[PDB]
Amino acid sequence: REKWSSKIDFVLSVAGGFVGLGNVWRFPYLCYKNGGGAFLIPYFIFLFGSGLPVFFLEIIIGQYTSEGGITCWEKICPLFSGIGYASVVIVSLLNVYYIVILAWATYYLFQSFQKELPWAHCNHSWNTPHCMEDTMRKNKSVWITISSTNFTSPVIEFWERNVLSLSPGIDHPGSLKWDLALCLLLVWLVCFFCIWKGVRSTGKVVYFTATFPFAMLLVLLVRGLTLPGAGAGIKFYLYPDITRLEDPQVWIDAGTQIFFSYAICLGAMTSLGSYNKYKYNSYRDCMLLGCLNSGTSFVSGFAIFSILGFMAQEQGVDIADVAESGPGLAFIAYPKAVTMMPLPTFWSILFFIMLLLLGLDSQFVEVEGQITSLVDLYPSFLRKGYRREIFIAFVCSISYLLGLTMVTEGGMYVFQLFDYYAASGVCLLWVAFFECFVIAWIYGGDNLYDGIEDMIGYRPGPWMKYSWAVITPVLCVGCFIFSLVKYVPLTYNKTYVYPNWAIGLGWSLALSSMLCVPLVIVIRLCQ
Ligand SMILES: CC(C)CCC[C@@H](C)[C@H]1CC[C@H]2[C@@H]3CC=C4C[C@@H](OC(=O)CCC(=O)O)CC[C@]4(C)[C@H]3CC[C@]12C
Ligand SMILES: CC(C)CCC[C@@H](C)[C@H]1CC[C@H]2[C@@H]3CC=C4C[C@@H](OC(=O)CCC(=O)O)CC[C@]4(C)[C@H]3CC[C@]12C
Ligand SMILES: CC(C)CCC[C@@H](C)[C@H]1CC[C@H]2[C@@H]3CC=C4C[C@@H](OC(=O)CCC(=O)O)CC[C@]4(C)[C@H]3CC[C@]12C
Ligand SMILES: *[C@@H]1O[C@H](CO)[C@@H](O)[C@H](O)[C@H]1NC(C)=O
Ligand SMILES: *[C@@H]1O[C@H](CO)[C@@H](O)[C@H](O)[C@H]1NC(C)=O
Ligand SMILES: *[C@@H]1O[C@H](CO)[C@@H](O)[C@H](O)[C@H]1NC(C)=O
Ligand SMILES: N=C(N)NCCS(=O)(=O)O
Ligand SMILES: [Cl-]
Ligand code: NA
Ligand code: NA
Repeated sequence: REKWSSKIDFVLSVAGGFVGLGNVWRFPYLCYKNGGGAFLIPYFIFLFGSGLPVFFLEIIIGQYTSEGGITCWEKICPLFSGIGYASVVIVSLLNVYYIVILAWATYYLFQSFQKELPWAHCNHSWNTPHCMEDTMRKNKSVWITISSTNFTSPVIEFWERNVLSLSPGIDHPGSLKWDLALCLLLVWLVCFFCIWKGVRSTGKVVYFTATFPFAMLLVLLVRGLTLPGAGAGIKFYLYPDITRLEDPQVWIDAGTQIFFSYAICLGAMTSLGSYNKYKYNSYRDCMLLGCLNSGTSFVSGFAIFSILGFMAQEQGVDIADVAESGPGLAFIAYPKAVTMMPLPTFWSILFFIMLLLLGLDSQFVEVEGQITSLVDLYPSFLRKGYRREIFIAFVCSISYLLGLTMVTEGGMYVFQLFDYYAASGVCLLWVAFFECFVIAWIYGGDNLYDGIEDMIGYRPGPWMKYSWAVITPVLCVGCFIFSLVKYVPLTYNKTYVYPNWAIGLGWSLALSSMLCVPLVIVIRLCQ
């Protein structure tokens, strides 16, 4: 019922909504898991094919219908309202597992206040006799003679035991960790208190909050590019291997990284664009913001892969045999980088503060989008007041209780299963394909273009029309069929095999989001 007070608020909110952990943490290890470069080819293809057109489509639908995640599809096609519900389920699961990264970040922040960084060396109560210094790991006298593969690094050991304490498998949950639960509770309390008061933006602090992360990223890039072995990392990151293009995995994990980074199919963008003025030019902004996001991801990829190549040269092993083919890549690369900056504790605190800022503002945007998408369903009941406040309290408490399962001794396997099935992969393809299909073949590209021209002042080019019509559905169907034809089970890191019931649980997680689309159709057609 309210609009933006000024047009800078919309730009700042959208800039803080889709820039964060998906550009600095998830993109690097997805690039690292595959060859690199062979991941970039489908990335840019998917970018210019679907990433920008669907984002602009969501913004235009929000601006043209003046509604949220679910109700927007009611003014387009009532039969396909299940896309909103699927988006809400996806964003709920994402909210559940996405704050554990912030919990690890605040655990590192609290551990950073010591005079000496704990992960710099290994002289501790949780170190194997196999540990050796990263500087001393590559030595022709003591390491290359024997036990080359048995050795491990202090950073990896810290991440595996002190923070994670890995159990032998998912079948052995172990005991609960109380400090991580406390950190999770603290982050959830901060998130709840920032919505109690409805604090949004500032007067003379936004130009600090939105510019400090970029300055920190610039310092990180300058540090990384000046380290030995950065050229090998850049070559690994850029030059593609044509053989890997025949594996469905790279094609399916390159087209979903973009859908994750641009916050597509979550219901957040169709609500962010709702408060805009009717006669406002959003094309230029959608283009500039997409350019900013993709450039940030590409530059951060340079920054992380430089130090990755440096570490691989330092340990004297293969590029693919360092760090982790999983969610722990950032928490191994970045701390190793800040270990060598002057005054390491200060830069460590600054880096974890900016990481928390990037994660939190996104968390705020996604929680706000979920709450809006919910309250447009029931305005009278979820009227502003105490009811809406206890609603947020209940949602936060339930999400904390569910996320407790990832802080046990076997929570890492649950976390990897969630990352791979919950709010990524095939469900994103499902919802994106249905969105593009319903908007291009049921509603009409020309019919939309008339609305844009009425709202923007001129007729746009036919690029997005032909994108929505053919380019995105073809890719979405091809990737899905190609993955089904050649099936490969998920493996955590590289040497681990999941039990069959765990894979069944993951497929149930994905199908919980998928089946919203056909069940709503059969329910509506029943009566
Ligand atoms: C799957 C979980 C872990 C995450 C997502 C939960 C919510 C997005 C879902 C769960 C149950 C759903 C509710 C199940 C039943 C109904 C009744 C339904 O009412 C009717 O069928 C009557 C007509 C109408 O009220 O529109 C309205 C939607 C609603 C509130 C649903 C709204 C969306 C809810 C809360
Ligand atoms: C992924 C899970 C573990 C965390 C997030 C779950 C929530 C997004 C879901 C779980 C159950 C849902 C609730 C289930 C039932 C209802 C009743 C219904 O509200 C009413 O219509 C109230 C009765 C009326 O006055 O009509 C729809 C909203 C609500 C509160 C739902 C809101 C969304 C909730 C809290
Ligand atoms: C871990 C998983 C397997 C738990 C179970 C998940 C499903 C059983 C839930 C999750 C979301 C639910 C859906 C959320 C929203 C709706 C819309 C609701 O339709 C309406 O509110 C309007 C219908 C009409 O107006 O005709 C019908 C129930 C349905 C499909 C729900 C059916 C049950 C679903 C698929
Ligand atoms: C660190 O290593 C020394 C050996 O020089 C050992 O005596 C000491 O107990 C270690 N510190 C621990 C295990 O906390
Ligand atoms: C390699 O090991 C030998 C003996 O253990 C030691 O003298 C030498 O200093 C080590 N190399 C480096 C670079 O420290
Ligand atoms: C080291 O790893 C190898 C296999 O990679 C294993 O056979 C061996 O037992 C391990 N330990 C030692 C001391 O070699
Ligand atoms: N939208 C999702 N799924 N995650 C946030 C995107 S980012 O801010 O981490 O780039
Ligand atoms: Cl990205
Ligand atoms: Na952000
Ligand atoms: Na992003």
